[PDB]
Amino acid sequence: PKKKIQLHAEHALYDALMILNIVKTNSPPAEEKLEDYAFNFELILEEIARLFESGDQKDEAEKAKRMKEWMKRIKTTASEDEQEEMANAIITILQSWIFS
Repeated sequence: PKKKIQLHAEHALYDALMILNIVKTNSPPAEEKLEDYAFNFELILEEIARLFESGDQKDEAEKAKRMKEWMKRIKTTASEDEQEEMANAIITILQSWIFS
């Protein structure tokens, strides 16, 4: 399922990057879209976790579950600094899945 995971990770990275751009900007309309990007991201990461679970990469599946919880923090409670830190952590992991 590596090819499937790579494709899901690319689309999840698109969501995460748009969210990071929203976090770093003060745009009244762009704050409404953050929840939509976040929910889409959570759906993708749940599927990535299952694909890892279907294989023998339990640690990677646990990473995917945590990233889903981080995005829940990003879209609800988190401060701008906390949002960016979690967004960057997410982006780093997705890049590792995409390029290796």
